[PDB]
Amino acid sequence: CGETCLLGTCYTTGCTCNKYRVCTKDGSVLN
Repeated sequence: CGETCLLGTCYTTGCTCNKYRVCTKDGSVLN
């Protein structure tokens, strides 16, 4: 879930915003 929280937060479910302002589901960017 290598999406970015450009809007502020991930719109994808289960994806969290990591310090790099990037969504992480499990921890892998390739998700």
